[PDB]
Amino acid sequence: SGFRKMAFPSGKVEGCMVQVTCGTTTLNGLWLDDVVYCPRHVICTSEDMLNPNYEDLLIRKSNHNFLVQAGNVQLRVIGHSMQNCVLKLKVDTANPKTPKYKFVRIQPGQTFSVLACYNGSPSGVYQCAMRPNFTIKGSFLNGSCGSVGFNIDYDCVSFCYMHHMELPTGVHAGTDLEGNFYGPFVDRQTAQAAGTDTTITVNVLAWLYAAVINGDRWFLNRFTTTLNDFNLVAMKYNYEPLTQDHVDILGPLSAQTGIAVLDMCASLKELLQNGMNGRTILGSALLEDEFTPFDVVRQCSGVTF
Amino acid sequence: SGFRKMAFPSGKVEGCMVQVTCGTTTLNGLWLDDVVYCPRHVICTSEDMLNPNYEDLLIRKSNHNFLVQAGNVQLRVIGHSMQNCVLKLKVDTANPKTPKYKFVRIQPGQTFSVLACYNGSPSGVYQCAMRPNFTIKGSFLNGSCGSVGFNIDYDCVSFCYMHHMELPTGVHAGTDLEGNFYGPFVDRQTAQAAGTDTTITVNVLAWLYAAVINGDRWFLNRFTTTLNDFNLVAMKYNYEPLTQDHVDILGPLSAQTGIAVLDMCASLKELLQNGMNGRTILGSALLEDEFTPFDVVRQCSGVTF
Repeated sequence: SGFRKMAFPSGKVEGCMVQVTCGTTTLNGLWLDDVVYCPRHVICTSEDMLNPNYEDLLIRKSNHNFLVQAGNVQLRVIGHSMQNCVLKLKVDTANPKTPKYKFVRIQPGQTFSVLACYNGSPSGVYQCAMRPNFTIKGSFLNGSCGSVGFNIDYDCVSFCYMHHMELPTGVHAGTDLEGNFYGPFVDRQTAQAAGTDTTITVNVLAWLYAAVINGDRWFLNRFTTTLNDFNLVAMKYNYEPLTQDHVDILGPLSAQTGIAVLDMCASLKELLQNGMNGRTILGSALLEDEFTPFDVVRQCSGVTF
Repeated sequence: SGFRKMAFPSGKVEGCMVQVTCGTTTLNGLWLDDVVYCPRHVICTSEDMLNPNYEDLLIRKSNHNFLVQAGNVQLRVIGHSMQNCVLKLKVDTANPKTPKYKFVRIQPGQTFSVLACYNGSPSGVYQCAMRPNFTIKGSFLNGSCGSVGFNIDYDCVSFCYMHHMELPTGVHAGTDLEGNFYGPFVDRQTAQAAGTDTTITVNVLAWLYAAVINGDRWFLNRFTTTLNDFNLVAMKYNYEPLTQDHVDILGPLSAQTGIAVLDMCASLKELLQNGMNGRTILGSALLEDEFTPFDVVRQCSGVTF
């Protein structure tokens, strides 16, 4: 037993990370088949980033302006195109390590693993949630752009995030692998507002189930609540409202623990209104919202890949 | 920027994970060159675990009683031997994916990445610290034995941990790769006392440095204290004593932030005596002690592998 914030094994993605250099800018790209995906602002100088006209900038580049490095072998760029905010550099070698993969656009509250890379070599791996305001709270230094987030389903890598930028507030923003930003953000170095962030209620509930399964029961009360009363308390504390879809997602955990979803909700209501009063839950003194109901079941069932 | 509990990329270790079956027991093993390393209690039934005679149990086993599977490939066992609490299975083929590697015995307070595996297949990766009492707080379901812990230096994998058991308190215990347990534990299902756990003071200080680097500064006071005065308070709060060695290890963080170690100590003292008063540091309501100073420096410079 035990419950940890855990990332997917990163080996399948490690084999896809290359280094993409355009002029003075070097970041990471994702090499799948004969195409390398990277943030389009690799074509930008630091001055360009203040107000880039990407189409004008890209026209100034030819294929030989892109230095793509996989390990020590240089790949030969034979085509380049822009899809929303990602560049697609067609190369002449298909990545022999290309895993089975999908591009997916995830929802607020869903989680994924980030393989943080620098100069095309993997540096570390950690699990993130897409915040309800479509930022992520990651760890990204200069050169980390192009690092990807992903989930794994046995042997298929679902890529869902490519890192593009750090907002002036230090939170992180990026795109799906079709280059569409998550949230209202643009790849321009300008002040950008992330909306109010909220707590992912369904994730907190799943983690409370994770806690019960691992023996932390103190927060359990025999009270109950209606979905409506809970959401009225939830919204006072900047918790996302809980829906029936969310109740349905939590079904399996309710069934394993014998704790109806709305009973858990009453225990969460109490925690928000009365605080945790110095005790902890799964070693945390705050309510955790970075575990989806699927993550809890997976970790508590031992799913492998 | 940002600061995350970050694990090493696991790809190099993934290629070494195999499934070892003996009789009715299946766990994981580590395939390096032509040797598979696994917990010796692979030869035990559940009832053997209550009081195993490992020498007598192993005498009844032959090479063909050990089924070793690497993916879909069946390895032929051509020799078996027990070293402390690990079985070494000689196989007829060298693992072509063997990284450069070392076997290392880490110190209490050092961190490592765990690649949790089931049936020889990697499940997740997370960062752990060797507690001062030589337990780890992991996530290990039935079948995870033989999962390994490791650090990576560029291209060299330092294997430091192999998982063997969960103590009745829920914490986890294991061995180095020569089969020597960390701590006073044995591979038998009995009540086993772990020492009093304590907080890894040098790691707390490192994490405070990480917080200052990330702009979390509210906890800085302008006080200083002495090493003995700090250690007086540390002992009262079940913190490990701070040594000059630890002060030395914190030097580079002290130099980058302009905050003398004994000044950070005074801040920590005040956090201990006054609590956090419900405030947070780096998104945590507790003092985090699972980042070494090397972890902190590494994450704030972007070392790669």
